[PDB]
This record gives sequence, C-alpha cells and structure tokens, in this order.
Amino acid sequence: CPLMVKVLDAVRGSPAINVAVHVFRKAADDTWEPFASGKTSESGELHGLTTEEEFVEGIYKVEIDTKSYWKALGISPFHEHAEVVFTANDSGPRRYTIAALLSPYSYSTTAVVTN
Amino acid sequence: CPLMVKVLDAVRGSPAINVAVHVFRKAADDTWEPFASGKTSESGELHGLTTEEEFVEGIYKVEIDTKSYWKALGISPFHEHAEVVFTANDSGPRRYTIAALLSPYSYSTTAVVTN
Amino acid sequence: CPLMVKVLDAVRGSPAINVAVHVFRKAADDTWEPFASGKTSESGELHGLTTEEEFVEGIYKVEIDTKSYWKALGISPFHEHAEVVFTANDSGPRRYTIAALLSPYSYSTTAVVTN
Amino acid sequence: CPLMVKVLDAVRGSPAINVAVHVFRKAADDTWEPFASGKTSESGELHGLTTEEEFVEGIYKVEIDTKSYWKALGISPFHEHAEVVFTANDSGPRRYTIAALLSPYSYSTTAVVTN
Ligand SMILES: COC(=O)CCNC(=O)c1cc(-c2ccc(F)cc2F)cc(I)c1O
Ligand SMILES: COC(=O)CCNC(=O)c1cc(-c2ccc(F)cc2F)cc(I)c1O
Repeated sequence: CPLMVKVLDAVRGSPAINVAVHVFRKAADDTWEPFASGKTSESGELHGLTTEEEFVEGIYKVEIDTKSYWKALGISPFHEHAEVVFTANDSGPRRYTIAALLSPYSYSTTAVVTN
Repeated sequence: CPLMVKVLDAVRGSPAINVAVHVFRKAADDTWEPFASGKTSESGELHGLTTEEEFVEGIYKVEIDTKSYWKALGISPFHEHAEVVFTANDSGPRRYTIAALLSPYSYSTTAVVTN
Repeated sequence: CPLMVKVLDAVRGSPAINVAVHVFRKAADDTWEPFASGKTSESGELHGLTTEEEFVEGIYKVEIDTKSYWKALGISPFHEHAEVVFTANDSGPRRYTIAALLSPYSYSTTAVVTN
Repeated sequence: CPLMVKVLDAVRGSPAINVAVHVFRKAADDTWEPFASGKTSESGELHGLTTEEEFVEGIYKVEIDTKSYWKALGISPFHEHAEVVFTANDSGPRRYTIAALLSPYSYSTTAVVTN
C-alpha cells in the first residue's frame, strides 16, 4: 500500500473518523481525473486507496472533506476541504503517508515518504 | 483590504518573500475562474488583492506557489502548491487574513477573520 | 521592539486576545528567572516586552498561558501552556517574533527573525 | 503502554530518528522530577516510556531534544527543544500519543488521547 492518508482532530484530540477522502490525478488534458477515494477508520487512517501497479508517476491531489466532518460535529468551519497536491514517484516508487491535523479555522498537513 | 495573504518560511525563520499567490472564485458553471493574484512583499504579505466591491460571498481558492519558492532557495519540496479553499460569508464587516507557514514537506494554514 | 509575541486561535479564527505570556531568561545558576510578561492585545500581539538594552544573548523561555485562555472560552484544553525555548544570538540587527497558533489539543509555533 | 511519543521531520519528510525525549513530572515541591526518557526508533516512535502502574495523575512535561537532532543534521535551529506540558489521568486513565512535527524555526505538536 503505497499511499495512506491519516486525519486527526485537534479540537477533540482524537483521530478524525469517517472523514471522506478523494484522490485525483492530473490527466493529459491538464484536468483532474478521479483516482481513488475512501473514508478514514476508527484510527483516523485510510489504507487501500491504491496498489503499487495503479499508483504510477503523476501529479496527485488528495482532498480531505473537512467541512462535512466539522458540520457532522455541529461546527461551522472555515475551509471547504484540505487539499494536498504533489508529484509522486518522480524519482522511483515510494510509500507516501499524507497526514492532516484539523481545526475549525486551520489545518496542518505533512508527508512522510519512505523507500 | 477584505482579503490579505501572508506566507512564512519555517526553514529560514523569515517571511516568504516573492511567493506567487493565485486566487480563484467558483463560477456558476462550477468552474474556477481567476479572481486575483500577486507576489508576497518583503514582509511576506500580499495586500491589494481585491476590494470590498469585488469580494462578494462565494467559494474561493487561494493557491500559494510553494514549489517555486523552495526551488528558488535550492531546497527540495514535496507539494506543487499550498491550497486554501473556503466560503466567504457576509456576517457584519469582515476582513479575511489567510496565512500559510511553509516547510519542504509540510504546511500549516490558518484563517483569521476580524471585524 | 527586539521581541514580539503573537497568538492566534485556530478554533475561532481570530487573534487570541488577553492571553497571559511569561518570558524567562536562564541565569548563570542554571535556573529560570522572570524576564518579561504581559497580556496579548485585541490584535493577539504583545509588544513592549523588552528593549534592545535588556535583550542580550542568552537562553529564553516564552510560556503562553493557553489553558487559561481556553478555560475563559469554555473549551476543554489539553496543554497547561505552550512553551517556546530558544537561544538569542547576535548576528547583525535582529527582531524576533514568536507566534503561536492554538487549538485545544494542539499548537504550532514559529519564529520569524528579521533584519 | 499509556504514553507514546512520535516525532516527524518536515524538512526531509520522514520520521525523526534517534531523537532524545525526556519526560518530567511535577513533584510536591513544584519542581520537575525526572519521570522517563528514551530515543525515537526508525519509525520516529518511542514506546515503553512508562507503564499503567507508574503513569499516575500529575502534570507532565515531554521535552523533545530538537536542537540536538537538527545539529546532528548540520542544521542550526531556533529552538532548544519542543516542550509539551499537560495534566494526565485527571479524569481516569487514558492512552496518550504526543506527536511533534519539526522544522528548523517551527514545530507543531498534537495529542491523541484515547480511552
Ligand atoms: C488581527 O490579527 C491578524 O491579522 C493575524 C494575521 N497573521 C497571521 O495569521 C499569522 C499567522 C502565523 C502562523 C501561521 C501558521 C502557523 F501554524 C503558526 C503561525 F504562528 C504567524 C504569523 I508572524 C502571523 O502574523
Ligand atoms: C514512519 O512514520 C509515519 O508513518 C508517519 C505517519 N504519521 C504522521 O505523519 C502523523 C502526523 C501527525 C501530525 C500532523 C500534523 C501536525 F501539524 C502535527 C502532527 F504531529 C500526527 C500523528 I499521531 C501521526 O501519526
């Protein structure tokens, strides 16, 4: 599993559960084509978005549906979502963990990339 | 005046100077349309993006061109850009300041909305 | 003027107003001595902490009283305070701005050092 | 294992390996008594700092020796360390994960607390 997404709630101090995540990949025509999607588990993690075969070189966008999450908790947040845009596998195949830490008016995202 | 963007560099401990910033507004045809842009000053700030007349309710996207910034410093970056997607809502007099703190493999963004 | 502290609230999307800030300087006896303190203004900023004459090289600790801030808003916090411990080093004319972005269970701090 | 510490490098996009971590607990006399210490693994994680028996209610300080880490990488950073101060087990025994994301002039820390 070369791509994992983790989401944390900075208000509750907990994993962010049931958060919708959409991954897009830039196509030839410069448009964003749907690549994969899922929901975070009880651990705030989303595995199994892709396989080494499908996860080719390209420009990817990971959209984390933060607004829906905060709205489900009765909170009216600032952002529509958190978006992480990056080139992958540009220098050989790696494993990417994309993490987002969420607050109503802020988010922090990081990437851990291991060979 | 209703919209300001500020960018900080977590590696150098300084404002992020000369960073390109592009703002888009979601059109009725569900597509992103260029709205405003510029480059951050020596203070890491970009003022004069828009006016009260032009800055109506709607969905906006701020793209901060982080990859080019890091490239210019000779530091290896992960993200193509930092993106901040938000709904502007009228609720009395509001100024929006969108701030981003940049590291090569991470960023933190916050919104400060004041009357 | 050589030291400024700024505090932001990631839950309300606003400056963190009236937050207590205590600064200490490490003494030769290896203990922390009160150096400067105050409360953040309506802009979330605390100016006038010290002067160029008083702000010599040394090791400093800035404690931002986050627990009391959250308590005053009725929000359940994790940290007793946010702490930022740093060495002040002379290297031409420097102003240090220490910024903290607060959530109930998280904080992000950065230093911006300008000439 | 009721206390785990994780450290990530925002410059390299990797776990922060071999980082020294010291945990203190506030004693009766209001002084910081040594509680536990360790080093992060190849995964940037530090388990086994304590046991449910030893990890009683109290005010704890987790000091992450960030300066030594950045210095070992040839980098001269801003902070002496990152410090996380919190009351634990004030409302029954929990499991605490304290995470820090490190850059030369900035750090972000969060807590995930699970029952
Ligand atoms: C009324 O208050 C304002 O207009 C605040 C605008 N400034 C900011 O949001 C800001 C935000 C940060 C900041 C951003 C992200 C983060 F993770 C930590 C920060 F301190 C740092 C500085 I120095 C800032 O000036
Ligand atoms: C080898 O190490 C990994 O697989 C890293 C995957 N995890 C993360 O990136 C991670 C990241 C954070 C984190 C994210 C944003 C931020 F501002 C601070 C953080 F600690 C917290 C936790 I708890 C995590 O596990």
